[PDB]
Amino acid sequence: LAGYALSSLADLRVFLFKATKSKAQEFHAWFSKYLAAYDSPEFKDEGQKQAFRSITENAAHIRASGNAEKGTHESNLLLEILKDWGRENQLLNEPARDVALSMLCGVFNIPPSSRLDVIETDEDAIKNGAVVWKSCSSQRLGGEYLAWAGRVLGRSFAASGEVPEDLLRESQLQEYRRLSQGVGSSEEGLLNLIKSLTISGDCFTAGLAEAALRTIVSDAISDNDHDLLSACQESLPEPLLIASNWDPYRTPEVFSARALENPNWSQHLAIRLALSAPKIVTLRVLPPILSKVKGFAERAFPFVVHLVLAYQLDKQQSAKRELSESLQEWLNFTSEPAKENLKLLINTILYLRTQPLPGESSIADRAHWLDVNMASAAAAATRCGMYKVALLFAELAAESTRSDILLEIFENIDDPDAYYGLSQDASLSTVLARLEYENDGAKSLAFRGAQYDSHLRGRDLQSRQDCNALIKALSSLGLAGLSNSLLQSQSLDATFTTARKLEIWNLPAPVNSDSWAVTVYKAYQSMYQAQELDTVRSMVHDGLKNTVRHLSSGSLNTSVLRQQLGALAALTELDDILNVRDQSELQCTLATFEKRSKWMMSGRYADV
Amino acid sequence: DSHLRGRDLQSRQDCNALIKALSSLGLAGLSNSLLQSQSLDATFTTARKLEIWNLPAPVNSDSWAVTVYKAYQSMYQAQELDTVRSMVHDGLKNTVRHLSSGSLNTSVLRQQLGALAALTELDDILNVRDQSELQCTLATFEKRSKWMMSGRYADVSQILSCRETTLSMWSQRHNLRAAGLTSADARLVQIRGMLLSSDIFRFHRARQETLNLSTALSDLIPSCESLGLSVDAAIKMEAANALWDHGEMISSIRMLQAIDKDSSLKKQSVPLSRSDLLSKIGYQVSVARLESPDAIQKKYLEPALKELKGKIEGREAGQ
Amino acid sequence: RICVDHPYHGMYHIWTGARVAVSRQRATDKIAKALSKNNKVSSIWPAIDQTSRVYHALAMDRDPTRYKSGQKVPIKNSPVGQNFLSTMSNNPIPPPTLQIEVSANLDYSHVPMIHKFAPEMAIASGVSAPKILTAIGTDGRKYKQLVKGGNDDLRQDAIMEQVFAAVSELLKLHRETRQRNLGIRTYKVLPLTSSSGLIEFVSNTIPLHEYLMPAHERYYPKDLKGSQCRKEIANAQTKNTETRIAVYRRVTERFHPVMRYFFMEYFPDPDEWFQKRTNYTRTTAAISMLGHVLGLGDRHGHNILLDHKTGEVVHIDLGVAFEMGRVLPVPELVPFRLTRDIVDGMGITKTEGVFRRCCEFTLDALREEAASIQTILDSLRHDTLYQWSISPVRMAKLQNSEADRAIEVVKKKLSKTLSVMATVNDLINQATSVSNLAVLYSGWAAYA
Ligand SMILES: Nc1ncnc2c1ncn2[C@@H]1O[C@H](COP(=O)(O)OP(=O)(O)OP(O)(O)=S)[C@@H](O)[C@H]1O
Ligand SMILES: [Mg+2]
Repeated sequence: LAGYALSSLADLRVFLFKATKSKAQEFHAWFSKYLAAYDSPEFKDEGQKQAFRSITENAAHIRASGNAEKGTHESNLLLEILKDWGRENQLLNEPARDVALSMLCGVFNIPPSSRLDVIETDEDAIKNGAVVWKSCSSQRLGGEYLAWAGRVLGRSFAASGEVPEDLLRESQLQEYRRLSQGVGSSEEGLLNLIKSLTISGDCFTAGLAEAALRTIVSDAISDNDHDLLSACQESLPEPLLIASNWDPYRTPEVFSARALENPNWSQHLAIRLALSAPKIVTLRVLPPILSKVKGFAERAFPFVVHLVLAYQLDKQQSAKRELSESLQEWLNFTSEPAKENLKLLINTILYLRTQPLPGESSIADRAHWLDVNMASAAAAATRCGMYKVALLFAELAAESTRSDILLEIFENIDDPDAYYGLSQDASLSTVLARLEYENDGAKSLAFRGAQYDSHLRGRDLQSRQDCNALIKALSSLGLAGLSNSLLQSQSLDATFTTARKLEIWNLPAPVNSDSWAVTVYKAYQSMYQAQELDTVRSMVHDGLKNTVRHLSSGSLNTSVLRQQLGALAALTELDDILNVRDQSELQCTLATFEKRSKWMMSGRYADV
Repeated sequence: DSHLRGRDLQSRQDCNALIKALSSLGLAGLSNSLLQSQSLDATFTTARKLEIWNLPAPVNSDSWAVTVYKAYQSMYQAQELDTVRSMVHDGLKNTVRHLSSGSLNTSVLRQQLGALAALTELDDILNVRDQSELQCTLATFEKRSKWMMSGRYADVSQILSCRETTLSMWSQRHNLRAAGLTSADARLVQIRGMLLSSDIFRFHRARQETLNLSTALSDLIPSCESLGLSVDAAIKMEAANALWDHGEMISSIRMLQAIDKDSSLKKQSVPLSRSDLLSKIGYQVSVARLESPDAIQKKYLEPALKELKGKIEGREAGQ
Repeated sequence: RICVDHPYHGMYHIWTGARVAVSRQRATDKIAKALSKNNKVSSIWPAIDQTSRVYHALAMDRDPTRYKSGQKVPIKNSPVGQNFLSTMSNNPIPPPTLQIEVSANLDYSHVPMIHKFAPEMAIASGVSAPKILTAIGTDGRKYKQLVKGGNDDLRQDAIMEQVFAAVSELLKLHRETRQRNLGIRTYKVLPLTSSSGLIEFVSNTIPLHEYLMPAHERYYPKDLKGSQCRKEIANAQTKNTETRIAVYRRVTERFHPVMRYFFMEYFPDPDEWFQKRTNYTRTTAAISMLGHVLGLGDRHGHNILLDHKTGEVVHIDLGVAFEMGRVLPVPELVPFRLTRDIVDGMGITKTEGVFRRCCEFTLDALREEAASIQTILDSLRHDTLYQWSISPVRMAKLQNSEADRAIEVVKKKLSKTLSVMATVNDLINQATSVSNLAVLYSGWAAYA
């Protein structure tokens, strides 16, 4: 009722010919009265009861758009939805929350200052940053909502220096473990995937899902399959478990390379696999859903693969042979259109590593689901930017034996000390590589200057690269004038970092660039070339919006990710001091700087 | 930085100071880039170190760098040894006339005397006629090293840098050499002069100069293997010495062990004995505690005594 | 005044002192009589009195028939058990093995009291059966406890746990060790009498030996058992060093490490796996350096626990310190435990990388705090009851001025003569050496 009330009140408020409108208004009034009078013993706690009251009441009086001002109805509703999103016993569900957020955040209104903001303290931002990032990962969100989300994320990072954990995960194992919960089988995972289609689809999709569930539950009740019964009784709530039982009545090439590049590889392969096992009632009702519903095959691929492989374990192992023969070609596939299916292959291998093989002694037998060349899988996962997965595969490969991919893994994995454990032949060049990885100061400047002189004197073509390295080094020190002179003799980050440090506000900044230095530079340049605070606020808000859009773009390593979060924090501090109105606000800004210093003393040095 | 950001007028002087500093280190490319953004000694020292032989040199200047630069430039832009001798002699004459001019402090005085010494070594190698004269010039360099180990650092660094320029220019200019002096001979003598300078710079604890020298030596190995020279072991040992003197102990040890594993220390110009290599590895492994003192004696010290092969006299056996 | 302001930090010391030793006992008895007279602490001292009496009675009660090693007995079938449960219901206190932080506000009301006891108690293998009680607190958490009786000395273990905690607190003042959260995991030892104590049962760990001995036969069914390796090493104990080293090589050629699986079967997600393996390597490095500096010995597989929620190691039973272990009949001549199984859990770059760098950071921070470590050990020097040698009772229980010498050894292990790199190289060389591991006692499972 919470989700239905929220969605219905939102769609009515948008809907609000004359007689129909008066009828809609009278229904709106009756429904709001009913909800105000609603009270149930089924509320888990009294926190849920107050959440229900607040959600329903604030939804009853919202406007057409949403804002973030402190004390309005739209902002109280947004804050309630966000606070409810991050919880364990949550009132709303994904479709109702998506409807509410697409109504509020579709056309937004970010407050000018931050004293009038619904999130204004560093603690509110630290508390709500994870949920606000989870929210601004849609496509129906305005620009002002993305600016507001950037302001919240930037304040959270400036107050804690910690990345929200959704941005740091690289596999999908958390979702596969959230779905296949209660027992831990693939049948529960597929049942949850199919159940979520009843409440979130259109007419057609919900119809397909209800048909599938009726077939499955009926054929599990009649045939007395206890495993599938235990799956259903824990995947479905009781009202849906009863409406799926026909109690009196009766129920009315992919396996080859270059197929990894069409955007429907997963759907075709899932259908081809599920058709090969008719005796499993959960795979028999799939091909309709897999072909019709969009994005279902990618979410259901591991469960289907596991169900087929587990079914034909003692019989003639056909899918194992076919998949293990194709993987030798699919894993060695460097392509941009094929990267997103390669990620799904790697996630399927990972998921199969967590499923117990019947009649096994150890976990070292879960290498028999498929037959994967772990060196190829490690290289593939290094191409996709999954470096911890790549390290795990490299270790499994090394076990299979009893170093060109290990270098690319250890240069990019997120640990201070791991890189130093790799062995590589010694020379002045390798010591220089280690010193530039380490971001040393004068120590890399010495070796780089020697290389650079020797390459200028010999008219070598590497001197260009040498100069590049030098500029990088000279920015990690603080020597900005030297790097300026080295740039004027002919990077992007270096150019605009040096221009901002020396305060050279007349560079023509590129537009639509993924560099944090350019974003911050454009904000400060606009601050230099402007006579009204409104132009500067507009430039800061455009910067926040673009930075959040770039963080949502996906494939970023951890250094680039933290650079973008630091750009958000810088733009937020700029916006904070631009909006001071008196002396007390100035002293409060200074005290905020001091508390953040408390966090900064121990944090990572690049961010600080 | 603070003067560029504040649009202060002292930044000019700052830049000057910086260029001076960047020449006292050996970082010539950085000072070149700082000069192109707009001194005389710095300009022509940097041009000579990077070998930029197309600067228009002023005439009648009291700078030693301009004198030495004009001599080496003439050595670059000339097809007859007589033009180069004339330019060297004009340089010597002008330098003596400037020393006679009187009011010079001691630093300028010693700079002029070092210019005279550089021009004299240039004139000496320009006049070699056979192989025996080349070996006599190399032995002269060694005796002067004996004096140089204890001398003042400004004079030593000046003379040694000019000597490096002389040897490389002579190795490049094939028409200025006599008949029976092939390019392998010139290359070998350049390598030997560089290794000598690296010993001298090591005693003075001049880190950047040993780094510069070992980098410039490692860049000569490709163009030494096409002339028929085997000089990779001595050059890689110089690189290992530079690493060890900058504090990279494990990198130096790994580099020396690679020299010992895959290299033929017998067929090697600029020779290198296997027992001094083995005892160097043993010493460095003992200092770094990289292995137990029972494997150090088994892998490095007793093999070294066995490599001596009964010889119990000399400096190798002494070491 | 300390016992009045912070009663849960002083009153167990007073109880142990009351219930030159005669003068100490008399003075502590006077302080106890005065404590049971004032208004601030008058409902707390009787509770601790009665509760400690029943805990000690339960500790001392050993009956081979009523308490069988390995079983799980409901604690109501002995009179001691029922007296214990009644007294514990009538007197509410915080769990004695709970670590309480000191309150500047002097308010100890937010501390969980013991609500009830789980009906059963486990029993471990021994003569005086150590029983593992569980207490359900008011906040609804489970605090397990070893109630240890016998003739052991828990005051050594408690003093050394305090010393190790103080040095690990020193580690937090430096940028490199604080950036990596290098430190040790603590537990709580509470000596009740000279023959009994309560030890905090660390929550969700598993002993290293209890994981490693089943895993070795699960993953390598053709290898020797652990008992066969132990027996083959123990038979060649009265022979020359050559025969001992030959037998040790022969035994470890048929015994392969399996520690890398601990992480693959408790953390199958690669993100969690990588983080937990890093935690393992870092905590091992910190305890290795810290236990070298303080001479920590007795580091066999039953004193090392693996936390299978965070991946880190916990070292318990820290009483043999200051090189007391190389005085035993079969001496312990290694600086720390770095067998093949400890190194197998560190990954594909075995000791290089995280372990060696963290050893160097720890040691570098330690020898920059040699004055504070000197202060801690000096405070230890004015403790009348701390023994600087190992009495033959425990020396027989282990293998089937003394303050000045010990503190001088500690002070010369913190000398800046060698570099940290060279020192760590030498330590890792002598900790993994086959000629040092082959002459260790067989109960110190070095083959493992
Ligand atoms: N504080 C503790 N927390 C968790 N486990 C513990 C703790 N103390 C001991 N253990 C473990 O519980 C078991 C009880 O062992 P103990 O009886 O204390 O002594 P022991 O080491 O097992 O036997 P010995 O003869 O001393 S080798 C062992 O497996 C220990 O590893
Ligand atoms: Mg023990």
